[PDB]
Amino acid sequence: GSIYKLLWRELLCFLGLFMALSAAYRFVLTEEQKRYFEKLVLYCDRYASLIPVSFVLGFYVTLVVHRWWNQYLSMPLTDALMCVVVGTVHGHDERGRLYRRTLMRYAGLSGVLILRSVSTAVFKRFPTIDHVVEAGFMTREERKKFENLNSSYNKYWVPCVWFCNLAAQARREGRIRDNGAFKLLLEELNVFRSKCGMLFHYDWISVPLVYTQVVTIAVYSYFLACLIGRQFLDPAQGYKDHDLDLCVPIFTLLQFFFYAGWLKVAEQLINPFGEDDDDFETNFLIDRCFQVSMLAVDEMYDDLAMLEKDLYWDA
Amino acid sequence: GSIYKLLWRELLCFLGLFMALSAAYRFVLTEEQKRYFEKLVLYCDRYASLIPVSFVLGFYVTLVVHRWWNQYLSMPLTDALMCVVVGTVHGHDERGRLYRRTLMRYAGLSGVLILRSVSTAVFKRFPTIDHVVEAGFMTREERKKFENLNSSYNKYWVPCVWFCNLAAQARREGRIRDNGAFKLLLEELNVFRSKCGMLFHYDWISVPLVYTQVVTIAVYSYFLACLIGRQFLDPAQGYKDHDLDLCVPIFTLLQFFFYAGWLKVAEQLINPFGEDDDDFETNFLIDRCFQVSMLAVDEMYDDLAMLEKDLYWDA
Amino acid sequence: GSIYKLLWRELLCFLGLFMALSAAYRFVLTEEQKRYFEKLVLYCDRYASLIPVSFVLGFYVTLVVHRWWNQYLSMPLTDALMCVVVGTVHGHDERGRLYRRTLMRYAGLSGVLILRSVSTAVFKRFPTIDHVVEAGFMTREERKKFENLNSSYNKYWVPCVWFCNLAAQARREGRIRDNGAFKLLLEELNVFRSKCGMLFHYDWISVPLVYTQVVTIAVYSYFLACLIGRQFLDPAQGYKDHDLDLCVPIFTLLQFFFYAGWLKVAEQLINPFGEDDDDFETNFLIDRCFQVSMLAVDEMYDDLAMLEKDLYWDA
Amino acid sequence: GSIYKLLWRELLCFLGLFMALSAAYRFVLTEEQKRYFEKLVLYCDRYASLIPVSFVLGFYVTLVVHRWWNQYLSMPLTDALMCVVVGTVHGHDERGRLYRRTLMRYAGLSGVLILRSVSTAVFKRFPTIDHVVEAGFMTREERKKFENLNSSYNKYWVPCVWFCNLAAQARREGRIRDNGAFKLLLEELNVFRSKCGMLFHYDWISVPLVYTQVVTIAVYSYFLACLIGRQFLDPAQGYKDHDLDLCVPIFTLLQFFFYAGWLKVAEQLINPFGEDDDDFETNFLIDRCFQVSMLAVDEMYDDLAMLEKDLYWDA
Amino acid sequence: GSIYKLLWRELLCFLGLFMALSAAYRFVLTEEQKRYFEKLVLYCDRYASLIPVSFVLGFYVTLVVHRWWNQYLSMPLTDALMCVVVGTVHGHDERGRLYRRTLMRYAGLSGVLILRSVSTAVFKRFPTIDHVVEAGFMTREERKKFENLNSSYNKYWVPCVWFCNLAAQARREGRIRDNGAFKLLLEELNVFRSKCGMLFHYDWISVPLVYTQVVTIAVYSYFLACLIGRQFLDPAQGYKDHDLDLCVPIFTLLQFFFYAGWLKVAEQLINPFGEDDDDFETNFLIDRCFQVSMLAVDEMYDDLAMLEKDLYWDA
Ligand SMILES: [Cl-]
Repeated sequence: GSIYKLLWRELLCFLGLFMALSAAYRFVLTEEQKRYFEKLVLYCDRYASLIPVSFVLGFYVTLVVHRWWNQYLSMPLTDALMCVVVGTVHGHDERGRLYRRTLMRYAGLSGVLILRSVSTAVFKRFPTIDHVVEAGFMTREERKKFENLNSSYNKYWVPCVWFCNLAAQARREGRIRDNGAFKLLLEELNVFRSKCGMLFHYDWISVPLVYTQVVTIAVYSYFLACLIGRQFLDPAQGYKDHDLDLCVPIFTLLQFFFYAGWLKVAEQLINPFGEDDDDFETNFLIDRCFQVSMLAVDEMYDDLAMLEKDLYWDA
Repeated sequence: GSIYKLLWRELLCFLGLFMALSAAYRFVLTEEQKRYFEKLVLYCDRYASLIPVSFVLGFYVTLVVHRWWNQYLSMPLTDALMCVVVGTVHGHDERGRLYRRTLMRYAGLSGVLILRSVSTAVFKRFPTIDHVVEAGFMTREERKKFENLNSSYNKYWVPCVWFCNLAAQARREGRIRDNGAFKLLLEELNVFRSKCGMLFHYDWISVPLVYTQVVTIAVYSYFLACLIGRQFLDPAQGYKDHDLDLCVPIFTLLQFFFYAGWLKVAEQLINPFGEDDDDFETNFLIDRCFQVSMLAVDEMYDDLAMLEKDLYWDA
Repeated sequence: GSIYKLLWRELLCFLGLFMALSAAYRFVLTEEQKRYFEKLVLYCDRYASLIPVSFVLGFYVTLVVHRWWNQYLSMPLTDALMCVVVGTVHGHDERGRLYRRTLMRYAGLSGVLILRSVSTAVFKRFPTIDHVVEAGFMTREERKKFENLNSSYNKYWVPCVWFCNLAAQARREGRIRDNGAFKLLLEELNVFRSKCGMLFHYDWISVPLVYTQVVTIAVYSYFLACLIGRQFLDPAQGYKDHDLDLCVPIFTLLQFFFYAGWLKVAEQLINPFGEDDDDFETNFLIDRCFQVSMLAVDEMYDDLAMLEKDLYWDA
Repeated sequence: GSIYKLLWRELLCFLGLFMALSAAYRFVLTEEQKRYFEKLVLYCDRYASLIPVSFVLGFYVTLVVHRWWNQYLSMPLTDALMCVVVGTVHGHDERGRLYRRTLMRYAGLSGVLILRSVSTAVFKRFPTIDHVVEAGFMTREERKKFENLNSSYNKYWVPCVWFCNLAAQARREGRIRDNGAFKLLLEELNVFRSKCGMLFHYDWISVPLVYTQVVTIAVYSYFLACLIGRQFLDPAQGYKDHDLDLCVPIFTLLQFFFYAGWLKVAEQLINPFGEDDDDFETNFLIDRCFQVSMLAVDEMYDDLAMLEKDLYWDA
Repeated sequence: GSIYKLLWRELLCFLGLFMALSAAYRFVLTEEQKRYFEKLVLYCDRYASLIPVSFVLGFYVTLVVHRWWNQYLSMPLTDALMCVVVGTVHGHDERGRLYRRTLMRYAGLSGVLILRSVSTAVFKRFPTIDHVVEAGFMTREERKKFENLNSSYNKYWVPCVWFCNLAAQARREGRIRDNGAFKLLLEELNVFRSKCGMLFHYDWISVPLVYTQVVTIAVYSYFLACLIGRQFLDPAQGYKDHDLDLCVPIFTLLQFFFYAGWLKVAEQLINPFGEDDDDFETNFLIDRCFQVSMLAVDEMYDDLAMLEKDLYWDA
């Protein structure tokens, strides 16, 4: 996830363009056109203004990393919902634990149906709905009701409607004994369902393409002025601030490390759900929230220790 | 949606103003006034300070793109409301499903009445209330009660009041069986109704016109210093840092690409509801939220699969 | 609301100070003190650093426009409250509609009592409480209970207490039939009452006076260096980068347009409730929210169309 | 509260250090060490870079004024709680109004116990708990239960626990008739109690001391380069851009006005609860919220005018 | 916690690299390679641009200190939960106070299980679950149910599920007499449980490693240009702006104090839960919230003073 694995495709390209026009400057650039080349090394360095290109990167990247962080906070986690389903949806019997496992499956299913439409790392795991059936998130007969819906949009909201038709059926049977308990379930669904709704909206509406193009112009307009205006010309010709020939442009690479590396921060955070190294481990999070929910609402329902005293009960 | 479709109206204008004063400088600008012109190429370049004009664009555009993003988050979506109406408003009969379809129509109607007053792409689809009647959002007799209201303001809030008079009538008939269920409906209306209220307020109160005018001065004060202070004068006259004649101002266009392109980000995001390419697809969102609501509260009400076991029921 | 109506009081002042010390420089400034004046045109231009003065304006104005926008979002609007009073407070009779009109009057009254203490445009409309009685927001006998309160603070919170004593009286008589309905009323009052509380606090605590004074020093320290360090001296004396005499300082006015215009953004947004052109139209908003509330809770209570089918009922 | 009362302790110090090394430069600095002094006026001015010191102040002060504003928004105000206690806690009798006055005293007491631990202006008013007893916020026998708690931490949360033991006792006696009314009281306590909890946390965790020290280095590293690199040396020695002797460094004080004044914004906002002029008037707010609460829940409980018609009842 | 304890490891290193190449420049650098060294002191100072390195630090550190502050606000505090458990969970008997102490132990336990996985200062206090048993947060038999859960993830959420199975058992026995009281408990758990969930997510997702590497390049690319381009060469050779020899680079250390000290702000705030001096005192907060919760829900339950009159009861 470091800078050396992203920049080396552009680093060997920058050495391949710099020293090719520097070594051939000594021999292939003849004296009738070497004089034509000395007029540019004080020209391209004149308009090479490195404050506004460092300015436009600063306000663009902090727009991205604020948007990249807000994409992470709206990750669909069922952890705030598994504490309500184990609290409210009751019953030790076969039907009672079948409600709690199904209700958390619908929340786990509707986090898969949105993450397979925004993450390439999840879509390579669930390419079709047959792979969501065989994983265990959707049953065989819920795939018939899913695919017989006349809708040409994304159908990630469908299990969040099956949640409400199931939580209202548990209320009618008395497995949600209270009435604020039933309101608490639908309150904590719409917080979860809005978290799936934000990830659809950060994917639908991106950072604007022209503002991505303006910063990409400015960095790649700088590296054309830097490519020519910081060339090592002949020392014996007696120019202003030019009587040396390092024959290796050692410092200007450190301004390619830093300017293009600043832009490469914004490149891999413009769509952080991909197969990068600093991506959100979404396939880790799908297997996590599906495992710990079926642990919490099924094998931890009303399984408590004895109410025994504390160590500090009278100390 | 790229930068080449917005800037070319100003790009051919900038070549038409630069080289017209550069080609006629050699011939039409005679020697008695060529000497008058050489006094300006070191003068307009002296006060051409490109750090503060790049400064004022940075803080202005990030005000816009934060306001442009906050305009998008307050888009009226009925998705958080269709999970409550299918959960609470009950009844399989003719009257029961007529409540759920009407209640989501009033939310869909009151998202149209505000988006046709803030979006030009929606107002070209619904120019009059007769086009909202014929689309299906308002019935023929709800248009009589709409137009017989003595109000000279925007009447987008009217279906959100019809929502409350209908949801309180469903409660009195027992189709909202609970009491926290009825409170949950009016709670999730005022979240939706405030989302319509924000879009009226981002439209009513804009980015201030003087702050739009300050940045427009600074960019167009720079391109008058750049138009004269970066002219290619004669090489044989022996000036400071001027003994070349490219005859094509190749780099200064790359500072017109980037400065005016930075401002053009703020131009098309100052009113993102128009007919641009990176606009919010509001006509897509109106047809989406009206279709998937009448799917969710009518054809998906209490239509569940059998409660069948998971694949991981004992694994 | 443009920049030409705010800056012209300082624009004629800047021409009156620039060319007065430029035209009298040629004639009134004699040669024994013309030599004393040439020592300053390369001195005041030396310390004329235009990056930090453009820096301090950038972080100060974006503090203001974020505070100016947050002042607007806390505007007291009764629109979120008129949907609850028409939903919960019932009764078609004389007493029942007298509850709904009074309850929305108290919310409309307590938005006037705070906006007449923060807006000069409202205080010129309601100079005394007799003008709030004659407008119709406070009755004749509620002015006796208002003025017989031993309190030396602002009494904007008084109608929000009359709201709670009335909404608890409607609950005791059964005109609020439910119990979550009564909780929903007091929940949506404290959201409204905190909106009146924020406007009292943005008015009580301002942008700090020293931080307003630091930016006002820096702009007016720049325009003393610009007033002298950018003077047009004699061309025939042979100075560095000075052999011209435009006799009209055309570009330096474009740095007065932009620096002082940037500060004038922060001047008219430091108290946006005044009588400016880009002010919040508070007198428009007071007449709006008082009209559409008495329309919504009185003439639209339980006045619905027939529940008739949609156009898409089986399509 | 202006800049002239904070900077004059450093302004007379800056004149006392500048002209002491300028007047003694002409006479006490002899010619063998005057030549040693001319090597520094072009050296200290060389590294005197005023863009990064203006940079580090910009991002540091806007961290402070955002934290200073967030300290103000978490001020403990009982105004959102006095509308619930007058609404829910009932009874016209002696015991009924003794509940409402005590419940708002506990909220008023627990705003004093935290503000006397974060404000020096309140701690000079309440130095001991005996001064909180004699002011009237804590009774004589609640001081016995307060001081007999084995706790070595701050005990500001103690009246917020007495609030819950009293509001649950009013519910058991039927003076809170409803059940959502009792939930609304404890909901609006934890909003108030978190407001007292934030002020303890802005006081406990400050702006980091190293980041306060970095900006203090940079400003006071600038004023050592400015103290020497902008000295007025002899005009007759013929240096670069130095042939004048104003004998009064008039412009460099305007860069001490602005750089040190920018830092002095962050000095008096790093702890805004002190005895400054732009402090939050906390002793005004303690006497305000204690007076208007005992007015609202005691002398305004169920004291309404007659329900009389509006001026616009049929117009 | 100051800057002198962090920078001295790099401060003695910077003197050890500067004057080693300055003292040996006079003697060890012979005249055939002293001429080779004079070509670099005007070269490394040429590309030493200190505005963009001060730029990239500004936007990076304010990302950190906003993330460092948001890490602090999501600290798990049981103070908002101890007011609900003393209010709702009733009973003076042995079983009744055993519910309140256990319910606040589970909140105190689930703040330890997450802080021992994000703080090194807590993990050195609780290295194993046997040290959480012996401290008193987990009983001997709750450690059997904890370690017999088939889960390979972090099990910090386990006591928040034991909270819901206990709060639903107290409701079934009538120790939570109401129904909104039971909803208020699970509402204020999910606020607390999300606070533990954020600290797991600020630890799981950090500031991106490439953006940490870009700023570390730019500072350490500056201090190679500063190490050579600001060397004190011989005065008698007659170079541009170089005829002095301080023999102690006094000002350039003040740009190492400030640039590296700015980065050291971001170094110790990138993981503020460690054993630093400005860390969050988490071991103070664990002992605080465990002590004051067992004080508030056990020894302060229904222990009130007599309802006695105020000092201002008729004044
Ligand atoms: Cl509720």
